[PDB]
This record gives sequence, C-alpha cells and structure tokens, in this order.
Amino acid sequence: QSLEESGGDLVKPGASLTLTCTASGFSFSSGYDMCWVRQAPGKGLEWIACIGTGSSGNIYYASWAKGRFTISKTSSTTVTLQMTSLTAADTATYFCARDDADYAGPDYFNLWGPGTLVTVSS
Amino acid sequence: QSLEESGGDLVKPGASLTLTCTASGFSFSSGYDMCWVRQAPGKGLEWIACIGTGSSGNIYYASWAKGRFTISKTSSTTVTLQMTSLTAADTATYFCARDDADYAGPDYFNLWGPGTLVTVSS
Amino acid sequence: DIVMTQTPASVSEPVGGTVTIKCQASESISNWLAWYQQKPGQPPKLLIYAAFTLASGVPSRFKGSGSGTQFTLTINGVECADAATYYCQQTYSSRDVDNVFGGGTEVVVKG
Amino acid sequence: DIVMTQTPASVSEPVGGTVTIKCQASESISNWLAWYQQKPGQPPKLLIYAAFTLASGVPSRFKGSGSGTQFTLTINGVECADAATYYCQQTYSSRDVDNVFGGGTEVVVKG
Amino acid sequence: NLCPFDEVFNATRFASVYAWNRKRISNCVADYSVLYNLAPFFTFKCYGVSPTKLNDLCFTNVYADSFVIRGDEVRQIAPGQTGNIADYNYKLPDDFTGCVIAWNSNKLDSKVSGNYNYLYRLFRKSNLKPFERDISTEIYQAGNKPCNGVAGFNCYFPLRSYSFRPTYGVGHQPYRVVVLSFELLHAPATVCGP
Amino acid sequence: NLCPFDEVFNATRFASVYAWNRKRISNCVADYSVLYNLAPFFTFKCYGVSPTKLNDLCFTNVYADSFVIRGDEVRQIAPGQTGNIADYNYKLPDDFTGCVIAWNSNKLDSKVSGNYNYLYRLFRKSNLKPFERDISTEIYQAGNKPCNGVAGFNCYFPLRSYSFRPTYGVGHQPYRVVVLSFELLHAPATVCGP
Repeated sequence: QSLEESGGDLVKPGASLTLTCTASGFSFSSGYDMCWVRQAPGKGLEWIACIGTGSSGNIYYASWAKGRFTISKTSSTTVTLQMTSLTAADTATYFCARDDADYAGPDYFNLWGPGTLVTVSS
Repeated sequence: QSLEESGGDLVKPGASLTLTCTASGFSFSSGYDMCWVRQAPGKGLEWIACIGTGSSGNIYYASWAKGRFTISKTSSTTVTLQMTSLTAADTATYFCARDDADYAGPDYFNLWGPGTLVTVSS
Repeated sequence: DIVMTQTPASVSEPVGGTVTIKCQASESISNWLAWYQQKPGQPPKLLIYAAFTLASGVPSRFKGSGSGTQFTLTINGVECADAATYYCQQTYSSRDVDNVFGGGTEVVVKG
Repeated sequence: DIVMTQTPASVSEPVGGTVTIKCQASESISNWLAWYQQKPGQPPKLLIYAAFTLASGVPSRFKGSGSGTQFTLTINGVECADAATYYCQQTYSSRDVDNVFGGGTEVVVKG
Repeated sequence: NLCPFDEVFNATRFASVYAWNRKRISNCVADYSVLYNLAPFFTFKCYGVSPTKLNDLCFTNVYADSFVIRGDEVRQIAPGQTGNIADYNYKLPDDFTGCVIAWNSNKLDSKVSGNYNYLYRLFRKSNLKPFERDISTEIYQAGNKPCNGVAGFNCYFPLRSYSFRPTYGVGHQPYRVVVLSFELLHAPATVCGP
Repeated sequence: NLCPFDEVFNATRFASVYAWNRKRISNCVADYSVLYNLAPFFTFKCYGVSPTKLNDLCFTNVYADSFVIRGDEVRQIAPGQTGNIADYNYKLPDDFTGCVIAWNSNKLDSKVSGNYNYLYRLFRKSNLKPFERDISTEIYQAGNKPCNGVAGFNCYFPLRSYSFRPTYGVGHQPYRVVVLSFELLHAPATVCGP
C-alpha cells in the first residue's frame, strides 16, 4: 500500500495551503488511525496532527499547532490537512503516516508516505 | 444411506399387519436408536414406538398403543413392527426414523425413511 | 406426562414478512426440543435441534428462541419455498407420553 | 505532559564495536515506546515496537532494554549499513504534547 | 407415600445448567438410604443441617434443582462461591439451607460423537441474584458497534456447549448435580424422614 | 480542589503489569461518586476500611497503582496471595490498607489483530518483596550452561505478552486494575471525602 502526498508547492508567507493524503490498495477503515507529521530540513521529526478513520474521528493536535492547522477526512481514500498564516519557519517535508491502533492517538507508525516538501519564501 | 420400508397394503378391519424397516448402506449398530412414527392423511405426526439396537433394547411405546402394537428387531439390518386389530382410524403413512442418541427414547430424528402407506377399509 | 401445544394452526403473510410459531409444554423441558419441517408428500426434515442449533445444510433464516416452557421459531424471510408444516418435539421424557410431537402448523406464503 | 530526551546527539564507533543510545521520559510511560530509524532522504522505518519486540525484517542486532522512565537501544555490531538517525516515540499519552518524538541521534560508522 | 426422589434422581436426561429444573417435594416421607443405589459415587457435602441426623427430622418445604455440569466446576455450587457457573447460571444465597449432591455420570451422558446438547451461559451483563434463571438468548454486545443480530467479532452468542472430553481427567467429565433446598417456617411439618 | 481521579481512571492506556504505574494523591478532596461513569462493571471489594463510610473520613497519603491484567488473575491482587502475578509482578504487603478496584476493559484494550503490547514477567530468581518493581530484561538461565545473551533452548526471555482471547469468557479478557493505598501517620490529614 502507498500514501503518496500531494499539494506541496512554494507559498508566500502569510497564506494558506491544503495538502492531501491518498491511499492505494486500501480505504480508510475504522481499524487504523491516520496522522500527519513534518520534518524540518535539518532537524528531527515533529508530530502535527492525527485523525481517526472510524465512526467518530478523534481529531488531535500538537500544542504548538493548537488552532493554526485543520485536518479532516473528505472521502473513503482521501484525508486533507490545511494550514494558514504560514511563516518562514514552516518549510519542511510533510509525511502522512498510518497508525496501527486507534487508542485516540498516534501509536506505532507501521506504514509511511513518501512525504512532500513545502517551502515558504517571498 | 436409506431406510426404505416395506409391507404396506390394504388390510380388512380386525386384522393384523407386520411392516419391515430395512437399512441400506449400514447395519444396526448399538450406537443408534430406531423408532417408528405414523401420520394420518391430513393430521399431524404421531409417534408409535422405539427400539434400541444395543445389547439390551429399551423398547418404548406410546400410551395410545400400549398393547395393540409390538416392535422387534429381527436381524442386523431389519426391524419389524406388527400391529393387530387395525381399525378404520389406523390408515396412515408410517415412517421408520433413526435417532442420534441412545437415551432410552426418541431423541432428534436425523434420518427419515420414505415411509409406506397403510389403509384399512372393507 | 409432558404434553405440548403448537400455535397458531395456520399462518399467512406476504413474501417479505417474518413468521413466528409458538410451542409451549405442560412442564419445563429445559433445552430438549426439535423443530421439524415437512413439505407435502415428503418425510419431515430436521431444522432446529437443541432449540437453538441449526441443522446441517439448513439456510440461516430459521431462528429458535426461548427455553423452559415456551419456545418460538422465527423465519426472518420467506421465499415461497418455505410453505410447509412445522412441528416441535420434546425429546425430554418419553416414558409415558401419548405423542412427543406437537400439533401441525401450516405456513402459506402468498407471493 | 510527557517530555522526552535522547542522548547522545552524535556517536561514532568502529565497525566491530557496539553503540548505545539512551532515551528518557519525564513521566513514567511504562512499556509504551518505539524506536524508529531514518536514513537520509527516506521516510522513517519502525525498528523496535513495544520497547523490546523487533519489527518485521529487522536484523537481529538492535536490542532494546529498560522500561519505565529510562530506555536504551544497543547495536552490538555495525556494518556500515546502519548509519542513520534514530528516534524514540512515547505513544503513551498525546492529549496535549508538543512532540511525541525525541531528538535525533546521528550514528556514524567509522569503518 | 414415599417422596418422589427416584424420578428426580433416576431421570434419563437432566436439564442444562442455565435452564435448570425446579421441583417441589411435599406431603411425603423422605428416605435417604435409597440414595446409594440410584446415585453411585455421590458426594453429599452439604450445608445448614447435619447429614447424619437427617433421618429424624421434619422439613416444611423442599425444592429439588437438577442439572449437569463439569467435574471441576462442582466446587462452584456452594454459598459464597464466585465463578462462571455461580455468576451466570446458578447462584445460591449466602444463608443457604439444604444439601447438595453430585455424582459422576460419564457412563450416562457421554457420547462417542460428542455431547453437544448440554449448554451453559457464558456472557451476561451482571451476576445473577440468588435463585434466578436467565433463559434469554439475546446476542451479546462486547464492543462498541451494536450487534443488530449479527454474530461477528465482538458479538458472541451468550450460550456455549459443553465439550466433554472423557479422555482427560474427571475435571472434563459430566457430573449430575441435585440441590435440595430445605427450610423451617410457620407452616406445620409435612415432609419428614422414616 | 478535586482529586485527579479522572486522569488515573480515564487514561486511554494503562501501564503493563510488571512495570506498573505509580501516582501520588495529596491536598485534594476525593469524590468516590465519580467511580461509576468512568469505570463500568467495577468490583470495589477492598481491605482495611469500610467502603461505604469512605465519604466522611480523612486519609494521610494516597498512592494509586494502575495496570492491566487477565480476567482470571484478578483474584491474585490480595494480601498474602500466591501465584504468578503475586510473586513476580506485584506483591501486596500482608498488613495492607487501601482499596483495590478492577473493571472489565474489553471495549478499550482488545484488538482484532491481537493485543501484543501488554507484557508480564514470567521467570524470576525469587519472589518480589512487597511493593517492588523489576524492569530488568536479563535473559533467564533455566539450565546449567550460562545463556550469555542467547535465548535458545533452556534459556528463556523473562517477559511474555498477554494474548487476550475475547472468544472465551471474561477469564481471558483484559481487566484494568487500580489499587489505592491509604495510610495513617504523623502528618495531618490532607485527603478527605466530601
């Protein structure tokens, strides 16, 4: 299975973007949880958000991204994440990881997407 | 395997008949219980008797046929039922069914024979 | 000793319905009961043994329910091929009993 | 809530040697933890889930140890194919946490 | 007017533990010496009255409850015990009076093919109060999504069948259990010994 | 200033039994009426104090230890008890004070693929002293030739994983357990009921 990423392009600071996570070979069933993480070009991994793919998605957020970001499931094989008010420190590679247990939170990430690069520059 | 029955024919009132149940594809082992039931042309099922094919047969009779009927095993694959003094109400289809547990009585009837027609008339 | 009665005598519903048949015993017979099905001109066929377990090769539409003195059989979907007669057998104590089988219930599927 | 740290920042040990990486949590996380490995320009790969169990297809050299608040991961022998960055994840309580992942440890195999 | 112990004890088929029978014994003389030939290997450990002096005593009202259980579960039929049978099938009051009898019945209730007619309740919302029978067959919801009559995962049928294995020890063999509940009330004595 | 019972009881994931969690409760009012919505089907059997009159009483210091065990092993959490969990995972002192609570959590800690994240210690040199934790993962030497880090024949890993099987009864289901230890010492009262 694959979780190829899209919607990654250069954006001027103080604008909005909307990345998409698309599955292949499976659909977002209630068994597994989804998450979005990011990695700066020179730093370590940072967790951004998680959404459940069940009857009642338990959407979570990191403290540093309490309200800036918005993650939502839009179809059976597409989950999108939207950011607003981007700054020069938001440039990074974003990965759409899939969880292995829906305990309302990001558990072990068994499968990862290739990730796409988002850069913020004027 | 089958239990085709024989000896079904018209008998004048106040006479006697001896029907025979013959097993096909197996012989009367001690693990199973045999039974005879009857059904009127337009009424429900009525149970007549049972004999166990073990070392000590637990012959059982219904109340309505306490002394009129008599069931006996005669060979390794043949069990006969004989009635005396058939009346006008004894016309029916007689089935030779096989049980599935030897609890000294008719348990669930897993296998049924095609049954034979016995009519009483002048 | 133990005598059962089966009700109703006859039932009728369109093809889409569910039928329920009741069989009640004079005394408690616990879990020993059997629901048989007889089509016209055929020997009866076992449907429900042990009052809950489906027989072998029986479609998963006949649900047995209840225990003690009241038992019910329910067909959740009839298909014009279930028009037959249904019987309940006590198989509990057959020492001095007039008839183990209950009365006959005739089912009519008016498709 | 739970803030985690990983040490050392960078290590360098010969090919036949052993390397050890420690990861410590502020509050007790019991057994919930996972060690991931990321090669340059690659998505991270799960190595040690549940803090002791090896993942599928991972060589039998990465051993995890410790529980509660302090954990260690050890490579008993490097072979120049294990130069990457290793991360520890709490996966215990993420209601309000800035980052589940710990800091990165860059491992250099001085073959 | 001897009490009807033989029909309760020498019955060919006993009830399943969940749907246990209940019989009333009244207006008769009860004898205990007979309960050696009808019940071999009996075990009359019991509560509320000394077994040795049961001969010279009168009982106001007697209830007999009979069923079939496993060999190792017979210890669960006792006041204050906790377990599967005690919680979901047959619960006895703490201040119980009357005597329990259990005897091995491998020769009577074991089949070569396998006994699949004796059932016991395995899932239940809450423990039974003393002396209460649950004959419901409603599907059990062990998860979060409603079962709606489907028997998939996290949706189990509450009743299971006894898989007797006589090849193993007596803990895997069918034991027939008969419980007598005595009492002493305002009514004059009607059931007495010989 | 309400005590943090919500955090302890309504935590999404509890600790493994061998590495049980520990929490301190102090300088707050403890309300026990909350322990019905958060913990269904609980069993509040406990030691050292009457559970009902806990409302009008003051406790010197309260410790809360939480973990997850099997259904059949819940009876091993009691002073003086002997077994696997009692010896090698969690020992309660004989003069124990405080109350234990256990509730079924099949709806929270059961996975279709299989729960392999909860571990328990199976081998050990000697029984745990009361209130002690052993997180060592040293390979266990069950023979004569030293293991030297090998896990081959006669050389076993001391920790195993709980294989919950909800198909069976509640005896094979994950039960969440929280043990509260009160006390009475020279320090003045700081935790009291409403």
